[PDB]
Amino acid sequence: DESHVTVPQIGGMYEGDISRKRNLVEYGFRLPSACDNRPLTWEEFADRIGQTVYLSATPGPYELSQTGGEFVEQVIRPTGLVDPKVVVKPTKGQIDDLIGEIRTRADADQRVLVTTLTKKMAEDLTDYLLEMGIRVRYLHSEVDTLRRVELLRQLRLGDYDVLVGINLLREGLDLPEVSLVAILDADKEGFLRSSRSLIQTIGRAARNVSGEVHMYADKITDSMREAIDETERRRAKQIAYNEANGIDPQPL
DNA sequence: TAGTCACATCAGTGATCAGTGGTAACCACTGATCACT
Repeated sequence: DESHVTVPQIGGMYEGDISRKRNLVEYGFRLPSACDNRPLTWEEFADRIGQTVYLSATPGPYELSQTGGEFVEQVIRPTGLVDPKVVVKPTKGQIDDLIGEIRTRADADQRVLVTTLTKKMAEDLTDYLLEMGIRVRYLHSEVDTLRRVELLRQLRLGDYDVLVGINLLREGLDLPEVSLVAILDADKEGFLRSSRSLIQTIGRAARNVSGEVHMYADKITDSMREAIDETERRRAKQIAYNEANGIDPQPL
């Protein structure tokens, strides 16, 4: 499940653990048996697995290469969930528009998630945007469990309206009342900011009854536009399916 | 540098009971002085 971030997680975790295991065994901390005591490498994983089934919100490049591109699509939600609308704007000239949109939308008392690249201008935005009169919360690189479980509690208590985070946002931060999400200058190359994070934020906005993404780029890359195109076509398919399945949801 | 990434094991740390450390008659005596005839 969530293979798009599970298989890359397996690879990266194996790489990091084998690096630290070399740093241990070579520098006298553990035996090479501890190096053998490791998460499964992908070669031996393939050598050991049988009928392998993958499942994720997005088609992983490794899975697509392994399967040749032929997959099965079931991302359509009979429950009535659609992908978010997309607005693309330049990086500059956006703060006034954001303030106007949050003033117009705050009557619903929802939450808006924003992202940046590194810490300095991110925190500059945070203290400025708490200065001009909006309650804001931020995420850092060393977020512990309590400091955002309390964030979840106080957002279900409706104590603020906006969250900002760079990397501490893809792990279990589900919220039933997040409508608009802003992506700021993520077009630049990064080992931790390629297309999967943008599609993950798109899906996070999608899980709402009415999502929205505001995407700011100095330059346009093929990955983001292909992701937007596939998201839009999937949303069109979901809307077409839901137009026939007009029955209201009946949870059971 | 990303959320977890395997696996218990030492240190001297309060409060308090628990269970090692600290516990005048009798009138029996005999003598002195003495009340008595």
